[PDB]
Amino acid sequence: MKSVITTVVSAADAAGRFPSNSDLESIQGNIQRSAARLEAAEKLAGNHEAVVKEAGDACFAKYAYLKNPGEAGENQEKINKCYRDVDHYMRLVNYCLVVGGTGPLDEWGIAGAREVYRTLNLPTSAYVASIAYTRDRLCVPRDMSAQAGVEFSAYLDYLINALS
Amino acid sequence: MKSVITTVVSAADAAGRFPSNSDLESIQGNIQRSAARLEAAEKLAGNHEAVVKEAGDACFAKYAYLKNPGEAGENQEKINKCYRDVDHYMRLVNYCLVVGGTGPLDEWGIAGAREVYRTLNLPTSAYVASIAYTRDRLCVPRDMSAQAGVEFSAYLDYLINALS
Amino acid sequence: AKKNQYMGTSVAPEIVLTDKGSDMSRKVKTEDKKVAADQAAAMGILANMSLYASLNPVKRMTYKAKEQAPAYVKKTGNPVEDFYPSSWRNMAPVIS
Amino acid sequence: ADGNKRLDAVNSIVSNASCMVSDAVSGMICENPGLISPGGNCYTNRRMAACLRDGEIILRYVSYALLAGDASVLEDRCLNGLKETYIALGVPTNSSIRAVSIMKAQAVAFITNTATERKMSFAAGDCTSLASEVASYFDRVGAAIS
Amino acid sequence: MLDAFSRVVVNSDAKAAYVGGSDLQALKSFIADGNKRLDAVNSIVSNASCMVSDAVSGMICENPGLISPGGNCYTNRRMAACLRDGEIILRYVSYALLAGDASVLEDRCLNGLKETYIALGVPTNSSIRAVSIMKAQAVAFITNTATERKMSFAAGDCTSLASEVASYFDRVGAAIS
Amino acid sequence: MLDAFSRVVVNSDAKAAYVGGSDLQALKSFIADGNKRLDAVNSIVSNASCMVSDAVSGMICENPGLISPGGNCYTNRRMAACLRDGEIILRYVSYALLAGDASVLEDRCLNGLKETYIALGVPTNSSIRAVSIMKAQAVAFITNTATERKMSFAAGDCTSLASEVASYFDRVGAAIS
Amino acid sequence: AFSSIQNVLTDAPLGTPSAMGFLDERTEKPLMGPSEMDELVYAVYKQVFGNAHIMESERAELRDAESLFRYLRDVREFVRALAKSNAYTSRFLQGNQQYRFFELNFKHLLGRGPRSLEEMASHSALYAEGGFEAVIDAILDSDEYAQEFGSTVVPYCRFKGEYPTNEEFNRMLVLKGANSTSDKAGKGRSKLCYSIAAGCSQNWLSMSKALPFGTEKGTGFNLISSSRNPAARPRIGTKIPGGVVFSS
Amino acid sequence: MKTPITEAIATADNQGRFLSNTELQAVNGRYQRATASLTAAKALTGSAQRLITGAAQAVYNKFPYTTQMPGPAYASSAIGKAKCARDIGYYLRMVTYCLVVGGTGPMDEYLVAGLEEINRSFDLSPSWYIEALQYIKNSHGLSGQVANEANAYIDYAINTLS
Ligand SMILES: *C(=C)C1=C(C)[C@@H](Cc2[nH]c(/C=C3N=C(/C=C4\NC(=O)[C@H](C)[C@H]4CC)C(C)=C\3CCC(=O)O)c(CCC(=O)O)c2C)NC1=O
Ligand SMILES: C=CC1=C(C)[C@@H](Cc2[nH]c(/C=C3N=C(/C=C4\NC(=O)[C@H](C)[C@H]4CC)C(C)=C\3CCC(=O)O)c(CCC(=O)O)c2C)NC1=O
Ligand SMILES: C=CC1=C(C)[C@@H](Cc2[nH]c(/C=C3N=C(/C=C4\NC(=O)[C@H](C)[C@H]4CC)C(C)=C\3CCC(=O)O)c(CCC(=O)O)c2C)NC1=O
Ligand SMILES: C=CC1=C(C)[C@@H](Cc2[nH]c(/C=C3N=C(/C=C4\NC(=O)[C@H](C)[C@H]4CC)C(C)=C\3CCC(=O)O)c(CCC(=O)O)c2C)NC1=O
Ligand SMILES: C=CC1=C(C)[C@@H](Cc2[nH]c(/C=C3N=C(/C=C4\NC(=O)[C@H](C)[C@H]4CC)C(C)=C\3CCC(=O)O)c(CCC(=O)O)c2C)NC1=O
Ligand SMILES: C=CC1=C(C)[C@@H](Cc2[nH]c(/C=C3N=C(/C=C4\NC(=O)[C@H](C)[C@H]4CC)C(C)=C\3CCC(=O)O)c(CCC(=O)O)c2C)NC1=O
Ligand SMILES: C=CC1=C(C)[C@@H](Cc2[nH]c(/C=C3N=C(/C=C4\NC(=O)[C@H](C)[C@H]4CC)C(C)=C\3CCC(=O)O)c(CCC(=O)O)c2C)NC1=O
Ligand SMILES: C=CC1=C(C)[C@@H](Cc2[nH]c(/C=C3N=C(/C=C4\NC(=O)[C@H](C)[C@H]4CC)C(C)=C\3CCC(=O)O)c(CCC(=O)O)c2C)NC1=O
Ligand SMILES: C=CC1=C(C)[C@@H](Cc2[nH]c(/C=C3N=C(/C=C4\NC(=O)[C@H](C)[C@H]4CC)C(C)=C\3CCC(=O)O)c(CCC(=O)O)c2C)NC1=O
Ligand SMILES: C=CC1=C(C)[C@@H](Cc2[nH]c(/C=C3N=C(/C=C4\NC(=O)[C@H](C)[C@H]4CC)C(C)=C\3CCC(=O)O)c(CCC(=O)O)c2C)NC1=O
Ligand SMILES: C=CC1=C(C)[C@@H](Cc2[nH]c(/C=C3N=C(/C=C4\NC(=O)[C@H](C)[C@H]4CC)C(C)=C\3CCC(=O)O)c(CCC(=O)O)c2C)NC1=O
Ligand SMILES: C=CC1=C(C)[C@@H](Cc2[nH]c(/C=C3N=C(/C=C4\NC(=O)[C@H](C)[C@H]4CC)C(C)=C\3CCC(=O)O)c(CCC(=O)O)c2C)NC1=O
Ligand SMILES: C=CC1=C(C)[C@@H](Cc2[nH]c(/C=C3N=C(/C=C4\NC(=O)[C@H](C)[C@H]4CC)C(C)=C\3CCC(=O)O)c(CCC(=O)O)c2C)NC1=O
Ligand SMILES: CCC1=C(C)/C(=C/C2=NC(=C\c3[nH]c(/C=C4\NC(=O)[C@H](C)[C@H]4CC)c(C)c3CCC(=O)O)/C(CCC(=O)O)=C2C)NC1=O
Repeated sequence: MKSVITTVVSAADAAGRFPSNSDLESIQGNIQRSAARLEAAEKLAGNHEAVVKEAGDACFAKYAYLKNPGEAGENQEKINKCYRDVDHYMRLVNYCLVVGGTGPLDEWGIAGAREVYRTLNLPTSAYVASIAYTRDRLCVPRDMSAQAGVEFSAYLDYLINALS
Repeated sequence: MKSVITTVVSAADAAGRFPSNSDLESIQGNIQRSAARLEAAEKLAGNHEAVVKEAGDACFAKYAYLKNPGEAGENQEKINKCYRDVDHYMRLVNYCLVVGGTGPLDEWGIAGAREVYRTLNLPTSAYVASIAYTRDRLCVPRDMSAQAGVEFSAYLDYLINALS
Repeated sequence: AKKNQYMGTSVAPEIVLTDKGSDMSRKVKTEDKKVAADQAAAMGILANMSLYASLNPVKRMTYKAKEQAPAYVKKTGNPVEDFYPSSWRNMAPVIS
Repeated sequence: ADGNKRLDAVNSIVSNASCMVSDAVSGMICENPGLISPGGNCYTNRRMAACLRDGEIILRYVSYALLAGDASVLEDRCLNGLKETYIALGVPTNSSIRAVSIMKAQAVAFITNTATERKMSFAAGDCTSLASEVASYFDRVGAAIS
Repeated sequence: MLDAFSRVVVNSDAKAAYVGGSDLQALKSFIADGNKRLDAVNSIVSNASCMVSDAVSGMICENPGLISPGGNCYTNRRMAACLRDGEIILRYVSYALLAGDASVLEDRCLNGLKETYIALGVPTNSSIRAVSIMKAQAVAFITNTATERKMSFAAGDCTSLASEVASYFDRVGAAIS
Repeated sequence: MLDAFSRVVVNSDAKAAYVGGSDLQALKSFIADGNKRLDAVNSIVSNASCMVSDAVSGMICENPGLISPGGNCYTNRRMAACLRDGEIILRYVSYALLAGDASVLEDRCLNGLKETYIALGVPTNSSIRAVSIMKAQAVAFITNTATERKMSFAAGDCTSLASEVASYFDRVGAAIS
Repeated sequence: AFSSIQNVLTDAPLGTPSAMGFLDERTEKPLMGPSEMDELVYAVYKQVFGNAHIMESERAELRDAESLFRYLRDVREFVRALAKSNAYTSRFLQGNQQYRFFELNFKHLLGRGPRSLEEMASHSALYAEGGFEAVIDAILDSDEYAQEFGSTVVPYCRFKGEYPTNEEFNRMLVLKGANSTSDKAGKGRSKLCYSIAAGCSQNWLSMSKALPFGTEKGTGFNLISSSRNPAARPRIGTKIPGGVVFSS
Repeated sequence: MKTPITEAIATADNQGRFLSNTELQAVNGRYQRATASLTAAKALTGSAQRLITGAAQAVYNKFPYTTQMPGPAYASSAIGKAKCARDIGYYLRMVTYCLVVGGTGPMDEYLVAGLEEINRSFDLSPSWYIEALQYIKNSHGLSGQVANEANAYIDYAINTLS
């Protein structure tokens, strides 16, 4: 998993040397920013079904053509799996808010996603539009704190730039 | 007329229901406290020509300028008018002590007092000085029982707060 | 380009006036001087204001103070040193 | 112009300055005792001495500015960026403004010789112009931080 | 909304439990000081205007930047509004003190107030100071500890009520923080 | 590879003396301004794909001879390679902005890029237009003057970072000029 | 004023036949008969209360306001009788924020949204000076009420097309939800609390949720955020034979 | 690029010396001449599309055969009129660049370097552009040193065309 600890022990293992002062200095900042990212992750965990419901209809509101026959959103089985995949992506974002890095995103949602979405005829723009809608409906005081909103929108922009 | 009965029956009218025991309970509250409340009724009624002058002359002493030319008290019968105009407020506190609420005062002396006291250039500070004079001129043991003095003062400082 | 040169220096002007009723005695002098911080004099005002705040009952509710967690000291099982250590034992307040 | 009123006004302040400072900070504690609570930033021994030193430095500069008859040295030396330094350290600015107003009340009590704890011997006259001037000077340091 | 008697009723309804004699310790003691609470509420509402006028002036006293141009309390129009809001906070804490429950504060008055102040650009710290001054005044009047304003009471301790109203002001202070 | 801290080390190692006192003002101001620097690199990193695509589309829509048959961005292979070249450069400028020194931009991106584009036949001057469009996007994203998207920042002044990233971008444009 | 969606994507408004019978020589109005009056009252309840799911124990208290209504056909006095009842105050005022009650009045009795901060201030001053009944009397006896609905129709959310300000349209759609949307979702905490005092606008999705059927709702959303940037100073240029001129 | 700045630098670099007071005075002349030239640039920017259309109309009125004779060099068709307006806009843009820059640096680089090659091959007479520039000089509606500075860059182009 790409995180703060793993990068520096992997670098020290590649160099074959003991943990120096720079490695521990990198963990002090993890201690600092965990006060914001953990209470971002907790607020995402406590209210996730509202956000997954709210961002799911923005996809079909922007792209109403998916419900036509021949498309990828015809019957209820496709829309249910659409909501399930959006919930999967929100869960991976909650995981990356906890681990401190983009590890769980890069390995459980991003790597290999392009071949699946091209093969199974899933348009990536509508997998993107839900994440884009989720980012714009955020108020730091109203939804979370100020640094928690920065920490949340950074992972949202990472997922958006990965799928686009 | 803001009274203890008029509150509850108006509430029942708005809700469109019969008087319940929660309503009757308030009139029971009246049943206890009228005796204390109406003991001050004589005290204001039979002693009122003495409080007015003790109040009006205190008003005119605290603000001596008001007798100057161009002010409110520039001739004689305007001073007599002033004394009448505090007599009215004493009458109204007696009425309110009888009804149980601030019904008579806030619709006969308070309602619209603003227009008359500004356009006729009558300083409200002079009214509140005379009223606050009688508020502490009272001695509880000699004048009344203990609880009549509380409620008389509670009605007096009502209009003190309303004017100021 | 914008920093006050003497903001971190604690240098303030000392003014001394001499007047003894005669014109030949009157003299004013002003010299800059570093203002020092008295370690001892702050302790008395701190102790007295803490005692005053401890005795005031209405500041006790309008200003609810915060708990301070104690320093780490190892427990030894026996309660005579756990609850009444030698750093505290038999201390008790005189009221005069 | 006249100095015999001015030098008396400065001498009525620079004599009893330490009592003014120690009374001002103790009154500031006397309103809110959170600063001497563990967690307040006047709680430790090193901090309240620094607060005493800052109060005396402010009194030093305003007493010099009353002597000079202007406030240019006051805003060059002391108030040149004090508020953001108190922010960067972390200082409750309202309480320091309160202590400044306490010192302002004590100064105008001492100038008019209407102090009801101690009496100076003076000549006969009115020093209220100097009282308003030192009130304005205290308002300078009260507004320069916020 | 709720009061002290409707507190325990909804608490016991969550258990489907009757309100038995064990739970009436609290309410019957609540009725014991009933005259005390009434003796306290008119003492507070009897000085309502002076408390607010003192509170905003005290606010301004150590924050002179609010008068300054661009201050949130610069023109009289703004002052008039900020002087209202003293009446509204004080009225709602008086309601809560009377009912013995703060179930009317954060639904009726404090619900959404922080966001309203954030949108309007109202400074929070100065408002918290204004609330604090009012709080200090509240306890001064309940305990008959005001320097002037001698009010006749019955002898006893109203300290419990003082702590109650302090806790109510606390909520207001923490709601907009 | 040197950052802002290592630059004073190499400057004072030519001196052969310990560094303290005089040389510490820039480092303490670099530390005291570090939150704005992280706050700016985050704002550039969050909008990378839109920046690269908008810069290459602007370079094409100003000069339509690139998608002309026989142009340098004609086929899909050349267009994908230009998008990659585009932001490969954005990645290294982001590295140099994070480090506070452009030494990483010299060593791994610009060392020999001049004649690499010559051997490829890449028009070296439309690349300058794409670099300038990316620079104009970067300064607006740092100073929150972006018209298409507004971000959340603490209030203050950070035009020093905007002039530093503009100072990196014209260097990255002049190395291939 | 064209209402591109008032009477073609939405049904016609409901109410009394006409005001000429109010001139009253032998009767006050043509006896709409009791079966076209119970649906009128059903319509009013769905409006002034806004789908509050009122039981008949709670409709046993509105008997007196109803019984005068079928006898004397003014609609405006019917809603004046309803909004002063305990059924109205318990539902929107008892446990709500202040501007929440004020904004719900614009939805219920005026069918539009508050256009500015000063309107809310005026309502606040008017409430403070002696009661909430003054608020309802100001709204009901208003000019705006006369030249929108009058004494004949139920007050409904009319799409005017020619709004005095655009935020009025946004805030009309946010208070009015979809069908099967009521007014006790949030426990107080009005939806326009922030946006009125600040001046920004509302969520695009929640406005689009309240649009009628067949109005290409929600589409046309660029994938970057929606609220515009005030700070931005973009350079827009024109086309001239010699070059491009920028006007500043 | 011929500015008063760059020629002072070129004269200092030719001796290989530092900037003397000669160069500083030459730069100071640019600085207290610039206030009227920037006003001239603003004013010529504001009146641009009116002046271009009027200049094209004045060329068509003076030489009516350009709208009648068939051939690619003439403005008989629509693309010819579009290219004529484009050329007049080019001339006005160079004049404004020389105004804001402070010398005949831009138009020496962009317009007159290799100009008659084009007029000889494309067969476009320079008297047409002279007639357009005379209209622009007569109809810009300026006053004082603003007019003296705009006209002085107009007749430089006229002198190079002749
Ligand atoms: C600015 C520097 C400044 C002020 C302005 C002024 C405001 C202020 N006043 C207090 C203290 C009290 N206020 C009281 C209120 C009243 N006294 C009365 O007699 C009437 C009924 C009423 C209004 C006029 C009282 C009684 C006090 C004494 C303390 C108390 O609570 O009883 C404060 C301090 C706030 C606090 O902590 O209580 C302030 C800011 N004082 C100023 O310093
Ligand atoms: C742990 C990480 C993890 C994920 C991120 C998801 C990723 C993911 N999503 C889908 C699958 C899908 N994603 C969509 C979604 C959409 N298609 C549309 O018409 C709209 C564009 C959009 C609605 C939002 C649909 C319809 C499928 C099912 C495709 C299909 O079975 O035909 C599949 C195929 C298997 C399946 O779900 O049946 C996978 C692996 N799953 C994971 O396990
Ligand atoms: C039922 C309630 C009730 C009232 C309270 C009075 C209120 C009242 N007082 C005055 C009228 C007056 N009132 C005063 C009184 C005073 N002048 C001052 O400066 C002091 C404030 C105060 C001294 C006691 C004076 C001096 C006048 C005469 C001024 C005038 O009439 O223009 C008038 C004008 C008409 C008149 O009476 O001549 C009215 C309506 N009337 C009512 O019906
Ligand atoms: C209905 C309301 C009502 C009042 C408020 C008082 C007000 C009042 N006080 C006095 C008159 C008096 N009142 C007192 C009483 C006191 N003086 C003090 O110094 C103590 C504070 C206080 C103890 C109770 C005394 C000693 C006199 C005679 C001297 C005087 O005029 O004050 C008089 C003259 C007639 C009388 O003696 O009653 C009146 C009207 N009387 C009333 O009828
Ligand atoms: C070198 C040191 C030095 C000083 C400390 C002062 C001291 C001083 N002041 C005055 C003289 C005076 N001092 C004052 C001042 C005051 N009188 C009051 O009633 C106010 C309380 C107070 C103002 C703050 C006044 C009003 C005079 C008389 C007018 C004057 O000479 O200025 C005099 C001349 C006569 C006298 O002795 O009183 C002297 C020596 N002058 C000096 O030269
Ligand atoms: C030239 C002008 C000049 C000044 C005005 C002061 C201003 C000042 N004060 C402090 C530093 C300080 N200042 C205070 C003072 C206070 N904190 C409080 O809570 C009270 C409100 C107030 C005292 C009444 C304290 C407590 C510190 C120490 C902060 C710390 O703990 O680090 C510092 C940092 C360096 C130092 O510690 O000295 C400076 C520059 N010093 C100067 O050189
Ligand atoms: C526990 C809470 C607590 C407080 C609130 C303060 C109390 C206090 N006393 C004074 C008030 C004062 N403080 C002084 C200062 C002094 N008097 C002298 O004679 C000495 C030379 C010098 C140090 C003792 C003076 C002269 C006054 C005005 C008294 C007067 O008018 O004579 C002030 C400023 C003005 C005022 O508010 O009254 C304050 C805040 N002290 C406390 O302990
Ligand atoms: C039911 C509870 C309830 C409240 C608490 C108030 C809260 C409140 N205050 C204001 C509106 C305001 N409120 C303030 C108040 C203050 N500004 C300050 O700097 C001080 C901290 C504070 C005074 C102490 C000011 C100054 C304005 C108006 C400012 C302006 O826009 O000019 C508004 C906008 C209303 C409108 O005008 O449309 C509201 C809802 N209203 C309520 O209904
Ligand atoms: C309708 C309006 C209404 C009221 C205003 C109160 C008035 C009131 N207060 C108390 C009674 C009391 N009031 C107090 C209060 C105090 N005593 C003190 O010395 C403290 C300063 C203060 C604390 C707040 C106390 C201690 C009692 C007696 C204990 C008790 O009755 O519970 C009593 C009962 C005994 C008595 O008559 O005094 C009454 C009727 N009741 C009401 O029905
Ligand atoms: C630890 C990881 C980390 C981040 C994710 C970012 C997030 C971040 N930004 C700032 C804080 C800030 N960021 C900026 C920068 C700007 N503000 C603007 O208005 C401009 C648009 C832009 C510069 C051009 C400013 C001015 C501050 C205020 C504090 C300061 O000046 O340093 C702060 C410190 C204050 C706070 O907590 O809010 C943090 C943590 N910075 C970090 O250190
Ligand atoms: C570490 C730093 C680093 C870089 C900067 C790039 C530099 C770079 N670019 C290209 C290769 C290229 N770069 C471009 C880019 C452009 N051509 C244009 O016309 C536009 C101006 C511009 C896009 C904006 C194109 C089109 C090619 C491919 C040329 C070809 O296929 O013949 C190649 C040859 C290898 C290849 O990609 O096939 C290299 C080394 N690569 C790196 O490793
Ligand atoms: C004919 C082809 C053609 C284009 C493709 C666009 C391309 C384009 N965009 C911008 C200019 C910009 N481009 C962006 C980038 C973005 N803005 C956003 O809202 C998104 C988040 C992000 C990806 C689109 C920003 C942030 C600015 C400047 C400020 C702003 O617009 O807010 C500029 C001006 C650059 C400069 O000043 O030199 C150009 C040419 N314009 C064109 O004329
Ligand atoms: C506040 C006081 C108050 C009242 C007393 C009633 C009075 C009243 N009754 C009716 C309306 C009626 N009232 C009656 C009542 C009766 N017919 C009889 O023969 C019996 C004598 C009597 C029953 C005992 C009937 C039968 C109708 C309706 C008849 C119909 O039109 O079908 C209406 C018309 C209201 C409407 O339907 O629009 C009104 C106002 N309403 C009130 O608001
Ligand atoms: C850097 C500044 C600049 C100048 C000065 C310039 C002139 C210029 N004018 C041209 C053509 C032209 N110019 C004109 C203009 C006119 N002919 C008329 O009959 C009218 C009287 C007159 C308009 C006022 C026309 C009609 C052509 C097309 C001639 C052709 O294509 O053969 C061409 C040939 C290339 C082309 O077809 O566009 C050049 C280079 N180009 C430049 O880039």
